Amino acid sequence: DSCIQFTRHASDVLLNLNRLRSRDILTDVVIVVSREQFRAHKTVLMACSGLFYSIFTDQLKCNLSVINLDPEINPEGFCILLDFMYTSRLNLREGNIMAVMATAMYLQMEHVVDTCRKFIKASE
Amino acid sequence: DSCIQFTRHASDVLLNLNRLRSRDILTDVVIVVSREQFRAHKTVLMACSGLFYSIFTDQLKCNLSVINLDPEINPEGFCILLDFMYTSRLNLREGNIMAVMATAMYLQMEHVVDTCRKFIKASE
Amino acid sequence: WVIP
Amino acid sequence: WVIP
Ligand SMILES: O=C1Cc2cc(Nc3nc(Cl)ncc3Br)ccc2N1
Ligand SMILES: O=C1Cc2cc(Nc3nc(Cl)ncc3Br)ccc2N1
Ligand SMILES: [Cl-]
Ligand SMILES: [Cl-]
Repeated sequence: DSCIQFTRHASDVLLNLNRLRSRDILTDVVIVVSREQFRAHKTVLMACSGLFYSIFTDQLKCNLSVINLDPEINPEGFCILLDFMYTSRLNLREGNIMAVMATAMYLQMEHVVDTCRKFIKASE
Repeated sequence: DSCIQFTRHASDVLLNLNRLRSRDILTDVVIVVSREQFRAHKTVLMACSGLFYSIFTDQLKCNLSVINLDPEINPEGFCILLDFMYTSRLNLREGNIMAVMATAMYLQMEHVVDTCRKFIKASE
Repeated sequence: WVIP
Repeated sequence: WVIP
C-alpha cells in the first residue's frame, strides 16, 4: 500500500495498556500463582504468551475470570514476566534467571526463553 | 533499573492484537458510525484515542457494548483510523485526508491530526 | 512518521 | 535484546 507509519505508535499503545493495568482499568482476569494474585487484560496476555493464547481461545476457558497456574510456577518469575509483557523490559538477574526461564517456558514466551538460555550459557 | 529490552516486543504485541481483531476474538464493543458497525477491543481504542479513553473510564459507559458516534463522522475515515490503531499504518490519500483529519480531531488522536495538518499545508 |  |  501507500501507507505512512508512526514509528512510536506500538510503544505508545503498550505504555497506555500498562497505565490501564497500573490503575486496574478494564482488567478482566485474575492469574493465581500459589498465594499471589495478578490482575491483567486477557488480550495482552494472549498477545505475549502461547499458553494464554491457547487458554483464552478455548470456548469454555475464554469465559473464566480466574486462571490458576501450575503450583510449580514461582510468583516472582510470573511478576517479572507480566511486567515484561506490558513494558518490553525484562528484569533478568542471576538470582531470578532460573525461575524466569522456567516460567517463560511454561507460558510459551519464546524470545524470553532464548535470552535466558544465552545468559545462562555465558555464565557456565 | 538493570532491565534488558526486547526491541520488537511492542510491535509484536500490536500485530497479535490485530490478528485477534481480524478473527473477532475477545472484541467487547461495537462502534456504530451511521449504517456501519466496527468491532474492536475497548482497551486498544482507549490506548489510541482520547475520546475512547474518556468514554470507557466513565462508570456508566464502561459497561456499554455499543457506542454510537456523532452522525457527522464518516465511516471510511473511522475505518482508516481503526486500522491505524491496530497497525501504526495510516492510509492517508488526497481523497480521504479531510475525512481522516476530522475523524482524528473528534477521536482525539493528536499525532494523526498533526500529520494531516502537515500534508494539507504542503498541497496549498 | 516514515515510509514503511 | 538491548540495554534500554
Ligand atoms: O512466544 C510466543 C508468544 C505468542 C503469542 C501468541 N499470540 C497470538 N498468536 C497469534 Cl498467531 N495470533 C494471535 C495471538 Br494473541 C501465540 C503464540 C506465542 N508464542
Ligand atoms: O492523542 C491521544 C491518544 C490518547 C490516548 C489516551 N489513552 C490513555 N491515556 C492515558 Cl494518560 N492513560 C491511559 C490511556 Br488508555 C488518552 C489521550 C490520548 N490522546
Ligand atoms: Cl517473548
Ligand atoms: Cl495518534
